[PDB]
Amino acid sequence: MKLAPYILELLTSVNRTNGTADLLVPLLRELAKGRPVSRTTLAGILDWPAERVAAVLEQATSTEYDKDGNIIGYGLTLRETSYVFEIDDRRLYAWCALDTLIFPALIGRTARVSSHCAATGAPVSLTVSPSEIQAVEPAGMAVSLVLPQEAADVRQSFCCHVHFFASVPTAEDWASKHQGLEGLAIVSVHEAFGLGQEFNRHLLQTMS
Ligand SMILES: [Br-]
Repeated sequence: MKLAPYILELLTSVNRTNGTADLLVPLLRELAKGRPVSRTTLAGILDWPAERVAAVLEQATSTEYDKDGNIIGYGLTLRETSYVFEIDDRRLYAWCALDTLIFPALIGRTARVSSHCAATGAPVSLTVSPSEIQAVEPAGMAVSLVLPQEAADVRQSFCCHVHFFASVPTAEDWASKHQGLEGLAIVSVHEAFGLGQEFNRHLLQTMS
């Protein structure tokens, strides 16, 4: 399918205020270590003052913190979701299914991703590396996408409706009982991975 509208809304969702895109990759890399991330650690990596880190995170109202005030979630999260994202010996999570396909290239690590089919509950798993996917179980795994025309922030709609499914037919049957739901589309996990690659290409071009 034509993916430009999906890429565009994802990119528009991240380039909110200066620095969000600039802080995103180092933050994802730190969260991938599986422990809460301090503002000061981020500040050191970016060579920013910590108050500037706080100012950019202040814009990202959906950022998750723990009881210590340290960062535990931004796309990749330490709090349990339906999308398990394992790096090394550390079990992390993601906010939506497409996130799990995007983050490996950004963090530069291979992840073992698992979930359950949103329509049937069947376990699904795959290995996602920066450049390819493998061990796609079951092989016909699908992903749902939405295109809220128009939300500035696609986070809420994707959290709600961007899942893994055991197959394209199962996903399309699920999608059929979402009559009227805006820009709802089903793709294979291969097509979704391609979307993420193209998103990542654009995102990374916008960094210095
Ligand atoms: Br288009």
